[PDB]
Amino acid sequence: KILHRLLQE
Amino acid sequence: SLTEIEHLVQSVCKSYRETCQLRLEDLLRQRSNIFSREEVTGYQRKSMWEMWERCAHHLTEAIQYVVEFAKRLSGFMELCQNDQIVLLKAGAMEVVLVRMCRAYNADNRTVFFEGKYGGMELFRALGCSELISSIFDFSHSLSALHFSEDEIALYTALVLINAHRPGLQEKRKVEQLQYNLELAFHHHLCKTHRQSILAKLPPAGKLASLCSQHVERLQIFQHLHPIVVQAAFPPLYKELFS
Ligand SMILES: CC(=O)N1CCN(S(=O)(=O)C(C)C)C[C@@H]1C(=O)Nc1cc(-c2cnc(OC(C)C)c(C#N)c2)n(C(F)(F)F)n1
Repeated sequence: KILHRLLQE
Repeated sequence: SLTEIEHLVQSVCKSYRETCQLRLEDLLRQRSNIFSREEVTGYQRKSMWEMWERCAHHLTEAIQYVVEFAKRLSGFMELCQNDQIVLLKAGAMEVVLVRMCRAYNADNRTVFFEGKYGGMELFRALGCSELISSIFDFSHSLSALHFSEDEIALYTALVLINAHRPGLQEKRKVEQLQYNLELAFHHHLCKTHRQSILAKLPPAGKLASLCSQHVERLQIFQHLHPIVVQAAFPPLYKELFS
């Protein structure tokens, strides 16, 4: 979830 | 191509310098700033859950820089998102543990923590004596080798790009990336006359043992204080470890 968002930032 | 290998070395070292969280010079310049006995006692008197919360916070912020390090590795962003997550979940804490050797002073066996250097007795309230001592021992081994900034860059890239992680979909692709990073690391050691450290690096499974201990101790702490973890641990920390 958070890693998903961090990788897309 | 030797040129392609050396371009990878430069790229990895640059990616690490941009994401190293703390410049090495800032850590070295603070080495004489050491916690007093009263400050050490204050840390020891803190509750277990408050020391765990603060330490989990510091680990979470350090992990965030490791994620940015991964994002600046060109081969890493070529992997599918499943494999990106697998590598980060398995290797991010290992990278942090390697990075900790820069914050460790082998001359007096202290580590930089919350603005000053302190011995391992500073962390007694955690109830993680074995984990903390093993981290100190691990950091002391890398410090004794004078692990350079470029060596840490290339080594932590290899820690992350590990084709043996269970759950990888494009295993062959990670294998190729790992081999190129191994060539880059070993080429840099050869060019800098540092190949003698190969036999002196910590064995395989030592880093995994540290990460397993961290998860095991967290499992115990979460069993003891489930609401503390739910209410006060950082969400990224829980996503990674619990
Ligand atoms: C803000 C701050 O103080 N900083 C951030 C910059 N790093 S840093 O650049 O090193 C960066 C790469 C961290 C140094 C330092 C730090 O955080 N040091 C630190 C953290 C821990 C630690 C604490 N709690 C742990 O587990 C508990 C949750 C049970 C574990 C483990 N496992 C490890 N230790 C150790 F000496 F005690 F290990 N020292």
